[PDB]
Amino acid sequence: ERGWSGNSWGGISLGPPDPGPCGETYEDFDTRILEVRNVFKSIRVLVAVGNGKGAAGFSIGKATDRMDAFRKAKNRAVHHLHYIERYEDHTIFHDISLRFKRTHIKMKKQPKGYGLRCHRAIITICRLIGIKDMYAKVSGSINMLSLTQGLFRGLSRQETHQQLADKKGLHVVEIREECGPLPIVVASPRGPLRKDPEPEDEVPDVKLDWEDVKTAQGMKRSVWSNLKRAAT
Amino acid sequence: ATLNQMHRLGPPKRPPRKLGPTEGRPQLKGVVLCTFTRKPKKPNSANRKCCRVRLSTGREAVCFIPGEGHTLQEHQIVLVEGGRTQDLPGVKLTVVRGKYDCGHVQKK
Amino acid sequence: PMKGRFPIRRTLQYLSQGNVVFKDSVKVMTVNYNTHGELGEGARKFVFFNIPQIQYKNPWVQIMMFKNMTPSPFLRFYLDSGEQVLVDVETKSNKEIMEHIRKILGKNEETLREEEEEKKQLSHPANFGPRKYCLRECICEVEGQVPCPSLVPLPKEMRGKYKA
Amino acid sequence: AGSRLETVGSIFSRTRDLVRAGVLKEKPLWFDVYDAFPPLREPVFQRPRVRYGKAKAPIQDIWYHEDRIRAKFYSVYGSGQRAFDLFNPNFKSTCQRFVEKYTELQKLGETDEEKLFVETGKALLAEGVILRR
RNA sequence: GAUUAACCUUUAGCAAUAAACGAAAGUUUAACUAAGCUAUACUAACCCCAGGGUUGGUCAAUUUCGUGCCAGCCACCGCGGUCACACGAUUAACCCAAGUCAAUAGAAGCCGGCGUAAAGAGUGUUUUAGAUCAAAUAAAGCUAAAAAAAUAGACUACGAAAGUGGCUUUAACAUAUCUGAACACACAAUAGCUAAGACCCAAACUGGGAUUAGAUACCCCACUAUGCUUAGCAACAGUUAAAUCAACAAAACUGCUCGCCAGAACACUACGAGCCACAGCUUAAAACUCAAA
Ligand code: FES
Ligand SMILES: [K+]
Ligand SMILES: [Mg+2]
Ligand SMILES: [Mg+2]
Ligand SMILES: [Mg+2]
Ligand SMILES: [Mg+2]
Ligand SMILES: [Mg+2]
Ligand SMILES: [Mg+2]
Ligand SMILES: [Mg+2]
Ligand SMILES: [Mg+2]
Ligand SMILES: [Mg+2]
Ligand SMILES: [Mg+2]
Ligand SMILES: [Mg+2]
Repeated sequence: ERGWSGNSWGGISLGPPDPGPCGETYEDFDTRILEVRNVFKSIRVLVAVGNGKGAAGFSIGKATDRMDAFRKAKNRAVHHLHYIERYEDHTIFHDISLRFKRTHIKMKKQPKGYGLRCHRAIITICRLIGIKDMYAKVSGSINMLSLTQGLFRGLSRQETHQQLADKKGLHVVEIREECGPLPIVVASPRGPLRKDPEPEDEVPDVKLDWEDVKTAQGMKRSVWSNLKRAAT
Repeated sequence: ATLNQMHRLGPPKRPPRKLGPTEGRPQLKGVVLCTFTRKPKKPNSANRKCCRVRLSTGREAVCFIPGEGHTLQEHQIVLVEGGRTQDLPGVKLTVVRGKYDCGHVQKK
Repeated sequence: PMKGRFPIRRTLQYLSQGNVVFKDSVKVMTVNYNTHGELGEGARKFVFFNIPQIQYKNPWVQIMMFKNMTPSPFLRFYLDSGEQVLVDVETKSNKEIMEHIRKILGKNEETLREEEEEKKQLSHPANFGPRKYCLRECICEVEGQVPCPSLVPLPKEMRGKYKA
Repeated sequence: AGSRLETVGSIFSRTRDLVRAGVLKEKPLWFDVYDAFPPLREPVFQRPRVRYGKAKAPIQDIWYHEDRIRAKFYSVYGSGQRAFDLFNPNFKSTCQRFVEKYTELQKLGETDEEKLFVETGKALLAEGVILRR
């Protein structure tokens, strides 16, 4: 099977990580190549690993031979694993806007069946993590290492519903249009519950993105948005 | 810029697109005035077959003749399309093979 | 991001959240308010948040604002008859001011629903025409009727080429 | 083995996450002890910042009322010729005797600082304490 | 017919609908209706019947020969000098398919920035409006060491900036919010001209003296213009809370306003306009060219 292109290393699987000197096996982990570069000769490889159940990581490996670089990167990646929280084990808990160096990433939580409409590297990393429904937009410099670092950083700093309930001492109630006006309580505080309601902010002072508002108002006209694509 | 500045300046005004050697037309008819060869710019070496043609618009222009072997002579009628010849600076018109006097490339 | 504080004010959805539709009598609304003083705070918010919505829902009403011309904020409405309505707005929040003006000079929900029902009659579902105005272009789109010859050829007996 | 990202979360959160994720087959020996008796603060890495502008540290200065008296004493009679013995938990310096006597006068009479000072000095000389100005 | 890259039959009928007229039966109509031609498009087929482009990377997919920086090829990067998956032929494969896809033209463009990449360094006042942040200087005198002012001054004050450091005296140092002039008014520094005047000394230029073997450009002498004196021509207001943060600079950011910037070069340019006027200054393009800068 080919990667992102016929002649591209990116997206290619390297197989499970080798059994570690600690004695752990990683047969449930898959490895993917994100970047291969000639260092002036040696090779620097950026790879990502993940078990598809929230545990995922990435690493750089430098070696004169490509296979040695792959092995080094994979083995070092398995020992630097992030755990990524997933809402209902298919998507993220909330929208995440981040900037790592000069790379900006906007991530949007999506319902089931939406799929991965993301940068191809983000699609690979999401498949490794176990995220199945998400939207992502990458802006600024498209630098692969910065993209990976920013993605992992933002995904590792997402607040779960239980965390929000404990912080605010209130019920987190979900409203679904497909479920009508039925209130679904997704999280309740473990401790006592505050009896005073949250201030009913008549107009919140949030920082909006012109991109989202322009799309919502129908003034987006891009011929490249919402194109039909293969299942991801 | 501030919102007041954006309001005063208004929407961006994209400059009009520049018309090319064909003047925004798919093809152009032309009369061959003379045939000659030109040398590429130098990472490359060759003798590119070119012809000067008076177009239907009245302008005289240099065009490249693609393929191996041509039988174009003076006073012959050709059809020229767009497309730059990357090796030849200033040559932005290409003769269409198999139209009017310019015949298709002979096999082998 | 969108420039300025409270960029949500510059979204059509917020602008359409407005619930004050003035009766046809109202021609001009002047808003006299003060830039400093706690007792005028709500009035300041009324200028910041609700005047855009009121103007959006009432495009033909002339809204004008005045600053630090009187010790107290107030609203004045000029009616077509020549009457003037004064609304004092000290100690009142912006929401309270909106409710007050809605009550005294705003069309009620019954009148608005009547207007929408009148608008509905203009687009008769039985008419056939372009998509911009009608649900269907032609009767052939109705099942049981003869469909387009473009999609289903007619039998030779119904074509003039075979009748002439 | 666990995650070596010491700047992401804490050892507890990383261990717990990797255990639930199935990466770690068994919990480490300390995990149950930490769970039963956690520390007051979760040990998460934080980069120390510098305070700029009008940001001042919230640490106060430890002052007492008697400090004023002490200052006056150390300015008038100077540091006592007898030495301080800080090893003795109940050491009583000359200035401390002056402070206590002054406080007794204040609670048993009026509040005039100069009068309290002079009367305290008189009473200390009466008790037999040498005090050179 | 001509012209353009651009190219429908010198058919039939008023049977339907519409129009005109008539009281009406009706009459007329190159509107229209029904046909003719055309891969321009859509729909459905097909009994046998498939072509076009592409195959170095972007980007799906090459075998064997020929040629040898030639012939040729490319949208961009690039290929071709005797083993060319990049040219020609041939084989095979890939994409679409009664089409394919070469050219042309549209569809999709600034809520981003301004120390170092394009873009914020003379100063102050007013300004329609917008915002919420309501040891100065001038003029008089006088002066000690030897016209400009040792110590004080290890002081850091005054002024919008430029600048201001001897002493005395007289005047005297705008404004109870902020932002906001090329075009208004004041200053500022910058050297050069126009009238006069003085001329100890110095000295661009101009002459003369001495010197190698194109002398010393360089040393010496003399004397001009001139040096002199009058009279003139990013701002403001908050925060240190966050993950500090491309890099280097100068720790980061917020709010609000004004000015400016959208690849390089053409171009501190041409033309126009304004101001002046020996030299000019401000504003400031286009064509051609490139894949970078
Ligand atoms: S649109 Fe009605 S027959 Fe075609
Ligand atoms: K008829
Ligand atoms: Mg390929
Ligand atoms: Mg045509
Ligand atoms: Mg026709
Ligand atoms: Mg006829
Ligand atoms: Mg027809
Ligand atoms: Mg070939
Ligand atoms: Mg610059
Ligand atoms: Mg101002
Ligand atoms: Mg300014
Ligand atoms: Mg000029
Ligand atoms: Mg001009």
